[PDB]
Amino acid sequence: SMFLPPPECPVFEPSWEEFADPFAFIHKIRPIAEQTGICKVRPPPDWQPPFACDVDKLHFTPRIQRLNELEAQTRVKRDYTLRTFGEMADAFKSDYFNMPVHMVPTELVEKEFWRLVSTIEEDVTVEYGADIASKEFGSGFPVRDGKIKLSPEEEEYLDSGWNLNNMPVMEQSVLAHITADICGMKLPWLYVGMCFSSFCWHIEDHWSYSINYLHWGEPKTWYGVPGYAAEQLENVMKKLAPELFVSQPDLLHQLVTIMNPNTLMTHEVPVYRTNQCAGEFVITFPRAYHSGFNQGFNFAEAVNFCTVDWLPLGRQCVEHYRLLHRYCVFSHDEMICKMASKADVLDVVVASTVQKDMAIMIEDEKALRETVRKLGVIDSERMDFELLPDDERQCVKCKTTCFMSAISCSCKPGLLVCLHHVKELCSCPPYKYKLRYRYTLDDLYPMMNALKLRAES
Ligand SMILES: O=C(CSc1nc(-c2ccccc2)cc(=O)[nH]1)NO
Ligand SMILES: O=C(CSc1nc(-c2ccccc2)cc(=O)[nH]1)NO
Ligand SMILES: [Cl-]
Ligand SMILES: [Mn+2]
Ligand SMILES: [Zn+2]
Ligand SMILES: [Zn+2]
Repeated sequence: SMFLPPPECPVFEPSWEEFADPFAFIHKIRPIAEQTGICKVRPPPDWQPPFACDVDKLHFTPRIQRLNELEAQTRVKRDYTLRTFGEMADAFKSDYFNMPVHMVPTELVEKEFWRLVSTIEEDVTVEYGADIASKEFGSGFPVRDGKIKLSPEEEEYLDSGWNLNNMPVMEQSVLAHITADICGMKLPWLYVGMCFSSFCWHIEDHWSYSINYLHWGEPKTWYGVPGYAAEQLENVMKKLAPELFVSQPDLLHQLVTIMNPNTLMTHEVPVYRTNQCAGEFVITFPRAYHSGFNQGFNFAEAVNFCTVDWLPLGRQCVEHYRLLHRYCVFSHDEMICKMASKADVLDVVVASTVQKDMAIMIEDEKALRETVRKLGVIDSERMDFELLPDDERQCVKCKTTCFMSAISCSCKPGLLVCLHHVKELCSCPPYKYKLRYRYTLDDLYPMMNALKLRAES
């Protein structure tokens, strides 16, 4: 009546045989999980990564959070040790409820969360940790490094397919051979939670998957929306919180918010829930919106994840970013061309899928180049876009990261537009412009052919 819990998302309990290969497993469950946006995976009783840390030596700078529904927040930004954070967090929860922390029912914390965020009178603030691994606070999974002898148990999980440090560099990940600067998306993030600390509604950068593991502690409660309903959710957000939709200055500056899932469900957005317990994975699918909050003191690790299934969606995402004038994290076309340049060592299923995306890329590029030639741009020169800092190769109009080609004018030194925005660079006549291109079409067809040969093996 006050809060009606969404239906439970799918929960999978794979055998060791089914579990061992994450890419195969996710591909298998996709017909089901893509309809719910999120799903939970319980590893075989077998699989038990060791979790060891000195809570007095781990330390981090906490972020602070007000809990008001529809209030604007941002995803990116005092010091706690893991022990002193834990002490603060446990005391907060047990004081809030006047109960021992584990005797508080998960259903109650959930009901209470949605009450407190909806109430103007309440001004509850909480703290949390969120960062990539560092020397001050490393991964929860085993990683290789000298000077430290690992135990046989730790050694066992160094090369696990579900060790999140590994997933982005495995052979069926399309980011594996990517050498570009995208620290954000190949490195796991670490999240230290406390009761009610919350992650607002969002999808992943470039519509990637995310894989999320709860190492230890009280559960993390999730809400998820399938990819096919992303635009309906956004329309609801626009109607109820239009303040979130003003133009952001940077990539690091887009706005997100807390919103009751019942509100979404009332507006015909399908929503699913789950409580993720210690030792369980949650997987979010491409363009699947999700949000949630922590039941209490806990420690989670998450990583973006890009598969062959994701490739066409990645291209659509960048297109969508362009229409919104939103910054990219990386160049999709650069990733594709990098993989083509390494066709001889690519996984063959990867090669096959990349070949298909590349064919779409080349036909789109060919049409765009014909169009800008008809606008009177005649001069051209090869340009190694990958050498430019990312903030030095965005289209001045739509902020897309250029790689295949761009237009420049010596009138505006250093400025670029993508080929969709030739008319947005300056007032000079087009014959003063140069087409800057990474590859000729003659360079591109043999690259695509290499992929095709590799895929035929
Ligand atoms: O949680 C599960 C996983 S297998 C499975 N789940 C579902 C499902 C579970 C929750 C929400 C929607 C679908 C549909 C189906 O055909 N199969 N079953 O109870
Ligand atoms: O969305 C996720 C991470 S869940 C999570 N995220 C956060 C978080 C993420 C970004 C910025 C701040 C917090 C905190 C937390 O306790 N949990 N994976 O797809
Ligand atoms: Cl509040
Ligand atoms: Mn996420
Ligand atoms: Zn543009
Ligand atoms: Zn000019």
